[PDB]
Amino acid sequence: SMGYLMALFEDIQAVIAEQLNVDAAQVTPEAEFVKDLGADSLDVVELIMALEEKFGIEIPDEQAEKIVNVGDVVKYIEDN
Amino acid sequence: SMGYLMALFEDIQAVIAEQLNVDAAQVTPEAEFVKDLGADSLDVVELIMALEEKFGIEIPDEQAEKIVNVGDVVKYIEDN
Amino acid sequence: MRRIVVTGMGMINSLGLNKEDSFLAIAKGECGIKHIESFDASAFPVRIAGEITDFDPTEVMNPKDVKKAGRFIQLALKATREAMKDSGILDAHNRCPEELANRMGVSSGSGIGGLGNIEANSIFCFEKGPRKVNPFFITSALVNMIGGFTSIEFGIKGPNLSSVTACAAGTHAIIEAVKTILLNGADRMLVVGAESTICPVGIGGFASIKALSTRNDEPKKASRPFDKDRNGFVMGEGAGALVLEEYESAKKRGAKIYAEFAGYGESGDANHITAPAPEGEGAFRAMKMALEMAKVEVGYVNAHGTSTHYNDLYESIALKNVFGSKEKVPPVSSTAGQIGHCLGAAGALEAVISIMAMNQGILPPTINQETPDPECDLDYIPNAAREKQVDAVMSNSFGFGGTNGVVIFKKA
Amino acid sequence: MRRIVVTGMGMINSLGLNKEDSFLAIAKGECGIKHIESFDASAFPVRIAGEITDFDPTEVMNPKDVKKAGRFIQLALKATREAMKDSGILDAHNRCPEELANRMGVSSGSGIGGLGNIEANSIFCFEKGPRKVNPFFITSALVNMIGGFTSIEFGIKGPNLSSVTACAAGTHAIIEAVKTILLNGADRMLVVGAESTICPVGIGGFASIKALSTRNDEPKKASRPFDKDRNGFVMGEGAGALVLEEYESAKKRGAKIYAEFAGYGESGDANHITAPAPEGEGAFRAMKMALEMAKVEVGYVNAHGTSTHYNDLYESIALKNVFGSKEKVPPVSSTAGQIGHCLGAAGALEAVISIMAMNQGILPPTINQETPDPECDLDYIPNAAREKQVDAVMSNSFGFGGTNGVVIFKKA
Ligand SMILES: *P(=O)(O)OCC(C)(C)[C@H](O)C(=O)NCCC(=O)NCCS
Ligand SMILES: *P(=O)(O)OCC(C)(C)[C@H](O)C(=O)NCCC(=O)NCCS
Repeated sequence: SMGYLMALFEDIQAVIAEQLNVDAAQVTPEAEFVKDLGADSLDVVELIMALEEKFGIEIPDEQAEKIVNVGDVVKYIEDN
Repeated sequence: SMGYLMALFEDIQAVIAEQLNVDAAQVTPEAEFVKDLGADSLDVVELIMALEEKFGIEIPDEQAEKIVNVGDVVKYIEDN
Repeated sequence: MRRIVVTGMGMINSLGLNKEDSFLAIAKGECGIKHIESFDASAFPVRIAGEITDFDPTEVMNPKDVKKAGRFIQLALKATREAMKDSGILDAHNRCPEELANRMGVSSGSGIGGLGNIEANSIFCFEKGPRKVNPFFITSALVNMIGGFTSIEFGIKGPNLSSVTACAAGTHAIIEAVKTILLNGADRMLVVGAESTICPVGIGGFASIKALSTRNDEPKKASRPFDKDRNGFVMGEGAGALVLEEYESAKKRGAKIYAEFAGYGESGDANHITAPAPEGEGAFRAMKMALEMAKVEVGYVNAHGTSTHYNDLYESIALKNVFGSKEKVPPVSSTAGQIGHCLGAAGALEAVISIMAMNQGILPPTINQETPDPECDLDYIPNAAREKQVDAVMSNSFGFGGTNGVVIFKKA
Repeated sequence: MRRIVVTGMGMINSLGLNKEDSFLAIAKGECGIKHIESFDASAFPVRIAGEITDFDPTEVMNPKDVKKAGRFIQLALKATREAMKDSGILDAHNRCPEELANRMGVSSGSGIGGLGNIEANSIFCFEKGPRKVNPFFITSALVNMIGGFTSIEFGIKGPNLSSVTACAAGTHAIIEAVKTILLNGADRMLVVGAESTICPVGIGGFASIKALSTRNDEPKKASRPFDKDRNGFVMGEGAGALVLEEYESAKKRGAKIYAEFAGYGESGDANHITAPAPEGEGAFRAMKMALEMAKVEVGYVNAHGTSTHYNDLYESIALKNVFGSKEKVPPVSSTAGQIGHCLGAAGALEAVISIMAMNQGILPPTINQETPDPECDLDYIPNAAREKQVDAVMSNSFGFGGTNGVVIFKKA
């Protein structure tokens, strides 16, 4: 439900927060990994791996290419 | 049985020959590894391990330490 | 300072077991990339590599000692034996003369050495305990065992040095040997870069960072330096070897002289752990310091050119910047299309290739040039070798950690 | 030729997090060897090691980056930060000044670097396939990533070089730095040796060749260089770091001067892959070459002295032969009893230790001397530190592959 969606978003915020070493404050749906979260090629792909571990997922390589803001990842995990 | 013992001797001879690129000619009970077979500190400890691996056994370190000739090694394995 | 010449050469790679066969195939634009078959890569995202399929270790080693050497050391023994024999230095027993032995050393290069051996023994230990760790593990795996095994095989007792600067290790190995001879620490040095890491964790390591081409459906078009459709490097295996010798001592011996060492440059980016500095700034400085030290006209550049996006782009920018303009860049080719990028061995292989190109007036092409990249606008000798005599050659190598090495050899 | 001074030092090992705390404990004859607890060693024939239990990686790098660096690199980033600050060279941002950055490089050393990381990702790949290989695997494990992370951390852009000559790597990293300054490739060089291999495949590898002491009940008596009851080395982890500067540069900027570099020697045995040359023949040549080059009276020798039968004996033989007789050998000690043998890092740790001994007139002892070995009949400064002034110190390192390196520093 809406509560389930909130729980999923908070879990995503936790992972994106620990990996990039940033507060859950800055990881908002409109936050860009490279511009707004201080990440790089190696950090994004490693964040994506960690999610495919925290949320049983196996994002295929083509979907990971189109990932600009945390919102992309959250909506993909939603469609799960 | 005597046949079983002879088969074990054949297997041990083959192993010592391969691990030390030596023909079955020199692998005699009185053949010492360093003088007669051309081994070294590393080759010997490696021979003893593939013995434990091929014969699914486990030579304790004390008996392995006293090993000087093929005859001694085979007699130890038989006593097993 | 002291004068340094090349008096013997050897190389093995996915297009040949010696430098003659290999260079011929490379100059003809042949490609040694194939499907992986040294392990089961069927579930891998990258399934292609520059594997050497005709190599028999028992031809270079007593069959009993093949088990003591990682595959990279076996390839190093193949290449160094060829170069040593080529040098005429060896006596009737194929060893260095005892009165020359203390002043001949060995400079070895590799990125990681025996990775497949570390992987295998890691797994033995995890699955069945430390009693399943093979006793020949450590000495089969260490990078410096290239110099260990070779110094023992040839009886060379001079400085025994190893370079582990990633994909620049082969070139840095040349430079450390040059420095050693310049400072009077040796009169001769055997140089060898060697690498063999076509194994599950090695391929997995590089695919995990998205650095490898994924054209598994077309292995011989996957490696395409400077092409617009490049999409990552292809891992190759091999070894290159050179004998370096102080000039007076070489002429006294009656040595053959392939080339003369002219200059080198080394720098670090201090930027990123895998990506190059903006505008290839560290590459620029290393090339500038080599060119200023050589004081010659370079007529051919064997580029690092691994077929990733970043290197090909920033290497081209740095080349332009160092020679002044696109027109002032000498002919440039990367031979990584032909044999893959061979990591720690690439610089040694590519110094042999560069020198042979000089010797025979044949500049090998960059192959698989099908779509010009606007950002990659140099003369890459596309697709077919160019018959052109040159009087000096430059070879570039860059590695993770932003470490750069450049060498120039001149005609002699 | 050009003159070179040490202007900054740092070190971290099983007896201290800084050079001050570490040397004091070493000169007091304390012992950092403990029972392995980094991994479950309960099933292992060897359950002791020189572990650092007080080290926090988040003090030298921000928490996000800790996962990008092998433990040996975390240790290197601590030791170099100490040395770089100690040197007074950093600007207001803790970075090398920009106008000096191109001319200051880094020379790093390790025997194998991130072994635990190779081991872990090898197992990941073998249990879950290649997609479970972490992206940060490769750059966390390569030996040259010491110079990679350190050069980015301090913004030094000079030659970025890495030695991987097994247990002599830390001494060769010093020498390659010297060579680079002597040839005017740099005016300053950060030097760092770093090793951290206390992991299952690391301990099992050295156990399976019977190299390690199995005195598990007594970790503080296990490591006993030159003693008659020595039965193998004890693996230690740590890093040592030096800043080298051309002499006039250091004066002009008002540098602290710990020592001046005096001489070095490098050789290979070309005898055996693990065993030393008979009579320490290769060690003898490296030691003679360093003494002939330093031309100073050495008052103290820090021996390799790993607590093995061959090293201690063949190193003792070589020392007599080079100084002529056992009576002419200066006071010798190995500090491997105190902190274990730290493999590739040892050469760097033992150069810091040796210079501090000189600085303070305090020669640290070889601990655990209980039973004289009649064949090891030198003055090993047994058990208690000796107050003695020396004007020059010499440090020895030897590695698998028969590779030898020796350095001599002299009083400023
Ligand atoms: P990120 O934008 O840093 O991307 C990660 C990759 C793996 C693409 C990395 O930057 C990269 O390509 N590194 C090496 C570039 C190259 O070709 N270097 C030559 C040494 S292998
Ligand atoms: P062999 O008696 O050579 O047995 C192999 C062993 C493991 C004993 C090996 O040779 C050895 O321990 N050598 C001692 C040499 C040494 O300690 N070198 C310093 C590098 S750790």
